[PDB]
Amino acid sequence: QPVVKSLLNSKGIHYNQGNPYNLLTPVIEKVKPGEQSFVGQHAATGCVATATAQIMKYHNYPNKGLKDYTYTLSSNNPYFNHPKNLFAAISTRQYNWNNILPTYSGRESNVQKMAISELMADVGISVDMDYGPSSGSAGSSRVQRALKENFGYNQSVHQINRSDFSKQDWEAQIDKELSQNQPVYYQGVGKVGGHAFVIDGADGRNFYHVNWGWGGVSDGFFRLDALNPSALGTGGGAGGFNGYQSAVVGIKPL
Ligand SMILES: N#CCNC(=O)OCc1ccccc1
Repeated sequence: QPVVKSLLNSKGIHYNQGNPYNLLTPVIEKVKPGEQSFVGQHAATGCVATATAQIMKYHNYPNKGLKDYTYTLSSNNPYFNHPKNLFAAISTRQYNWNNILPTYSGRESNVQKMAISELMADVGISVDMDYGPSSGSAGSSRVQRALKENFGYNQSVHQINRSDFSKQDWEAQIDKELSQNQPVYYQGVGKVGGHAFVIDGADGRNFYHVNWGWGGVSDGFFRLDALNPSALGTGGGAGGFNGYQSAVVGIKPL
């Protein structure tokens, strides 16, 4: 395994799911029965959107969006009145990557905050985000489609599933991406839920650098069969995103 220092860290890229990343997600409309109110707050961007947006920032691509996207929220979503349709005019977008900064500390201009919030909202919509205080998407299968069809990334973009490869061949594909300076979209499920994140480095001893999309919290080196960030888990136990794993590789503009 080649040594590759964190690609996202090298470019200062650290996104999150709350403010100021979520200033253009849908505003929560309803209180879920038995839950405290999030009414009037913007929905989380979604880990799938945050992971994808960080990779998009790494490439500062696209210059221009290719195709709009529209979808309808599930009617069992308790945070919105139904039916609820969402729309992103991605075909009209000219993303200014000067204004979409690598990270946000709060002191940025409203133009800079709106720039990342627009990208976040576009990406979330393109992957049919189930918006809420937390926001969920199917992930990989929608991400690979969105990157090519809506945002114009190269046809090299595709999903790979962990179950389709030996451990060696799986990690070899991740290694190849990193060797070509291409961060990898990655997701998995376990006993602390499902999550999407970015693989962007390797330390030569079969650990990979992970950017979890929580603004930096828990970022570090992990084995791909022990993707277990300590930021999660109440009670003091173990848990990680080690099942139903998939990735989106070949992410590049040209
Ligand atoms: N944020 C948040 C919610 N999580 C999420 O959307 O994860 C996507 C996901 C789908 C299928 C398998 C593993 C992760």
